[PDB]
Amino acid sequence: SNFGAISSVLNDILSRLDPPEAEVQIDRLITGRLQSLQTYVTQQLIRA
Amino acid sequence: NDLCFTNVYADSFVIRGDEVRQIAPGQTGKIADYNYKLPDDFTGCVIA
Repeated sequence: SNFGAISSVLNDILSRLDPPEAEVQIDRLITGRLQSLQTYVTQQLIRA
Repeated sequence: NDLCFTNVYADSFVIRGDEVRQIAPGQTGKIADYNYKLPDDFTGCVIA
């Protein structure tokens, strides 16, 4: 999933926006993936 | 006027007007490649 970024592939971010600005896209993707993992773990805790 | 710092390091030089706006960390791309690069975590002031 994209999570509102120029791409969903990690390496593409590292070769299309340069370090000064690609950090923002990386951060957005990081927050999205971390939130998804949070939801998965919480669902697992309730089911357990 | 009301903050304290361990040390203040002053760097001085001369460039043309077209490059004055390029000292910004994102805009450093052209200047930084060969001449002068400012860190992404820069903390200070630029005066020209």
